[PDB]
Amino acid sequence: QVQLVENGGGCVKAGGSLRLSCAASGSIFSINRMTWYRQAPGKEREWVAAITSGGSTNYADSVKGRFTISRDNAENTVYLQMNSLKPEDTAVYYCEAYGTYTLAPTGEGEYDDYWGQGTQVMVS
Amino acid sequence: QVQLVENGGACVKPGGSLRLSCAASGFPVNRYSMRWYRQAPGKEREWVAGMSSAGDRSSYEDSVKGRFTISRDDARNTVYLQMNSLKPEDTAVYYCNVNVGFEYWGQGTQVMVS
Amino acid sequence: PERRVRSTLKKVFGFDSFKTPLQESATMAVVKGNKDVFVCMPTGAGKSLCYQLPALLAKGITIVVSPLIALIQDQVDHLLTLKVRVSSLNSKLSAQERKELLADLEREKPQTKILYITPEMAASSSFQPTLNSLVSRHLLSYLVVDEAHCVSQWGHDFRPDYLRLGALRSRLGHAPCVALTATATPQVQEDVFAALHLKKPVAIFKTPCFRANLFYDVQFKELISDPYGNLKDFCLKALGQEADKGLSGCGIVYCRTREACEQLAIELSCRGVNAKAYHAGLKASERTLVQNDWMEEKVPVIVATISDKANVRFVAHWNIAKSMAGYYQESGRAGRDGKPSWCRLYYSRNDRDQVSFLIRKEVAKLQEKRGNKASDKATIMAFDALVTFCEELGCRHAAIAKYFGDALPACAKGCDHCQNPTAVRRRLEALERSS
Amino acid sequence: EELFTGVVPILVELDGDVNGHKFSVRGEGEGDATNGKLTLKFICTTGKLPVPWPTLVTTLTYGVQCFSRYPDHMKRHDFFKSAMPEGYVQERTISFKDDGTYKTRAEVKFEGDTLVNRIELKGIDFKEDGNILGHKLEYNFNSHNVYITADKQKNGIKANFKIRHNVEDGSVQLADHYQQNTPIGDGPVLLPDNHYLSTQSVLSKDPNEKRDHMVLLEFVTAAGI
Ligand SMILES: [Zn+2]
Repeated sequence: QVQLVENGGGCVKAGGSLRLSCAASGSIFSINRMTWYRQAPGKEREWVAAITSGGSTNYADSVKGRFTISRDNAENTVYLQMNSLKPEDTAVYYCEAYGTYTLAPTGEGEYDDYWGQGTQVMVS
Repeated sequence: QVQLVENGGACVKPGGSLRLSCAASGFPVNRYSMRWYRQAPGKEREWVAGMSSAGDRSSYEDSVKGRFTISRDDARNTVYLQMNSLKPEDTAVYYCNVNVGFEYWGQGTQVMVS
Repeated sequence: PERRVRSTLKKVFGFDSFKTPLQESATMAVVKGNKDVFVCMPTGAGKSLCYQLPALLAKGITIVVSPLIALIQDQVDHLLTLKVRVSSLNSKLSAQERKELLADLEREKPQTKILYITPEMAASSSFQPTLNSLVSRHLLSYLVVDEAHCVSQWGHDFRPDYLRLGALRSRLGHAPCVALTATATPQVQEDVFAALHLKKPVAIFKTPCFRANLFYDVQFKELISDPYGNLKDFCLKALGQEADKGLSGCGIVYCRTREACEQLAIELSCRGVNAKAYHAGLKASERTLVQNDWMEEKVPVIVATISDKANVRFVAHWNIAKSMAGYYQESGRAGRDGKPSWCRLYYSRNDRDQVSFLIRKEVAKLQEKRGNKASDKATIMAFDALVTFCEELGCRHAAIAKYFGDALPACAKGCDHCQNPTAVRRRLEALERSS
Repeated sequence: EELFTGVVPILVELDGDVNGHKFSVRGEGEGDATNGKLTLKFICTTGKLPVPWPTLVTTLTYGVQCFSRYPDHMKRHDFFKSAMPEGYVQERTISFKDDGTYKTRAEVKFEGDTLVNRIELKGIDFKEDGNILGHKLEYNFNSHNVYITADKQKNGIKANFKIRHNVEDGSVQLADHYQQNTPIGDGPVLLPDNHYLSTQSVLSKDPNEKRDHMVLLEFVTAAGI
C-alpha cells in the first residue's frame, strides 16, 4: 500500500503565502498524476491543480494565477504553493494520487489509487 | 427538509476568543437537543460540546472542560459555541449535529489556532 | 484453497508443482477473482495456465478472446488433448455444429466451461442475444483477454476489436477480468488498463526480467584499441571457464550486417574459435547444417543475424539492437542453464547513428503509410531507451527493470556497476573525453 | 442473490442476560435488498428493555447485513449474501466505555423463504450510574459506518466499528465493536476486500401498540470498493 501524508497547512492572512506538501510512502514505480481537491464546507469538492508524469500542469481558472503546482519524482512528493491568497480559498485539501503503480522485487504489484488524509487552511 | 448552516469559523492566536454559530431549518431548536463534533484532518471525529433539548443541562469534553461554552437562542433560531482561550489542540473542523430523525451532519466551520 | 489447485494441476495438466512461485501467486489471485488481474509472463512460462486452471475450477463458462483464429484452434487442440471440455463459437463451424453449440449455451449449466470466441463474433449481432442470455443467467465467470497488448496503440500489434471488447467488459460487469500479455511496458500496461475498463485495483503479476545468473556490462569500441582481441578474449574466458573442466557450452554473437557477420565469423575462426555465420541470406541447407553443428558440441560458438541451446556461456552484441525489448529477448538465452554466463555490448557511436538512421527511415515509411503512427512512436522511444541504457550510468539490471517496468533488482553480484563502480565511472569519463 | 430478488420477510429472535436481567425480543418485518431497505419492528417480550433500544439496534439489525444495497461492481464482495443459503455465525463483543461490555452470538439463516436470526446476548461488568444503565440514551439512532476485512484462516470476515449514541444531557457515548462472521456452509464463500457499509437508521414508535414498538426503518449501502 501507499500512505499519502499531508503537511504545511498554516494560517495566513489575506495576501499571505503557504505551501501544502503531499508525500507518498512505500514502493512506487511511478504516479500517473497528482490532483489537489479543495473541498469547502457545505459545497462541492473543486479541482485545484493537476500534475502529470513529465511535468504537464493544469490549473482551474479560479486558481490559474495564484496557485502553482510542482512535483519531485525522486521523492514522489507534490507541493502546491499558494500566493496572494484570498478569503475565498478557505477549505480542506486532498491528493488524488491517481495511477499509483507499485511493484515488488518478486514482481507482484498493485495499480489502485490512494487518497491523502487532508490538510487545513484559513484566511483572515 | 432539514438543513444546517455553520458560520463564524476564523483563525485565532492562543488566548483569543472565537464564537461559532449554527443556524437550523426545518425544525424548532428548543424541542431537540444539539451537539458539536470536532474532527481533525485525517483523524477520528470526537464530540466536544452538547446541549440537551430543554437547554437546562449542557455537557463538554474533558480536554476543553471549563474552557468551552455553548448556548442557544430561539428568537434567532441558532446555537452558539464559544472557544474562550485557544490551544493548538483545537485545530479541527467543528461540525454541528442535530437530527429530528435520521442523521443530519452540518457543513461545519473550519477553525485552527496555528 | 491450495489443495484444490494442486489437485487440478496434478490431474488435468499433470505438472507436479508450479514452475515459479510468481505463477502460483498469479493463479491463486485469478482463482479468487476479487480484483482484475494483469499477467505478464514470457512464452513458455505457463501463462496460459493462469487463466485456464481457474476456468476449470470456476463455475460456468469463461469467454476467452484471442486475436487470430489459428491461435484459437491451437488452444482448442491443446485443451482437447487433455480431455478438457472446451468450445469455440466461430463462423468457421458448420450450421449443425454451431446450432448444437448455441443449444448447449442456451441450456442451463452449459457443458462447455471455456469458450474461445473471436472479438468480432462476440460483437456480431448473431451472438448478442446469447450474451444477453449470459448476463441474464450470470453464466460467465471470468473474462480473459489473451494477448491484451494488442489493445494498446503503442504495442507492435493493434487490434481494433479490443476497443469494443472494452465496452463488452463494461457489460457483464459482475465477472472479473484477466488480461494476459507476453511482454509488457508501463505505457502499454496503462493503455491496457484504461482501454479494457478494468477495475482501478489491478493485481499485476509480472516476471522479473533481470537474471541473477547473468552478468551485464557495456564496452565502447572507440576506447578499446583492439575490439576484436577483447571479443576473442571474452569469448575464450566464458567458454573455457575452469581450465580442468575444459571448454563447455556454446556462445552466441549477434551480428547486424551480413558482411560484418561473416567478417566476425571468419575473424573468430582465424583467432582460434570456430564459428558459423548462420546468415539469413544463406541457403536453407547450409543454414540447417550450421544450426545443427551449433546444437552439436562440435562448433564452439555461433554468430547469428536473425536468431537455441540449453546452455549458452556468453552472449555478445557486436552492434546495438533495434529496441531494448529485442536486445533483452536476444540476451535472455544467455546461460539459460544455471551455470554462470555473461553478456557484452560493443556499443559504438557510428553504429548507433547508423541504426538510428535505419529506424528513422522505417518510421518515415510508416508515416507515409499514414497508419500505426503510435507504433512508430513506441519503436523510436524503445530505441532511445536502449541507447540511453548503453549510455546510462548505474546498475544495468536496474536500468532494464526501469525500462520494462520491473521492480528494482537486488543485483548483489553479477552487475558491472556493483563490482567496480569506479571502473565504470572511469570508462564513461574516457568515452566522454573521446567524444 | 436470486433469493433476495424482490421483497423478503425477516424474523429476528434474541435472548439476552444483562447482569442477571433476562430479556427476550422477537421482531419481524420486511427487507428489500435491491433498494437497500429494512423496515422492522422489534417488540420485546419484557415490558421494559433493561438496556436502551439504541444499544441493541446494532445487535438486532446489524446482524442482518445481507440486505445492504451492494453496488453491482461490488456485488462479488457481498460476503453476507454469499454462503447465505447455508447461513453464517456472527460473534460480536461491544466494549462500552465505562458502562461494561456486551458479548453476543448470532446465527443467520433461512427458514422457508424468510430470513431468520437466533441471537444470544450477555452483559458483563456494567456500571449502574453510567449513561446506559441510567437510560440517558436518546431514542434517536445515528448513522454509522461498519468496516469489514476478510480473514483467510477462518475464511470469514472480521468487522470493526465505533458506534455513537446521543445522550439526553448532551454527551456522546462511544462504543467499539469487534465482530467475527464465520460461514456455516462448506461451499465456496466469497471473501471480500476491505469495505465499509454505511447505515442510516430511524427509530419511531407506533401509536397503537402498548408494548414497546421499536419501529426501525434503515437503509444500508456498501462502499469503499
Ligand atoms: Zn547492480
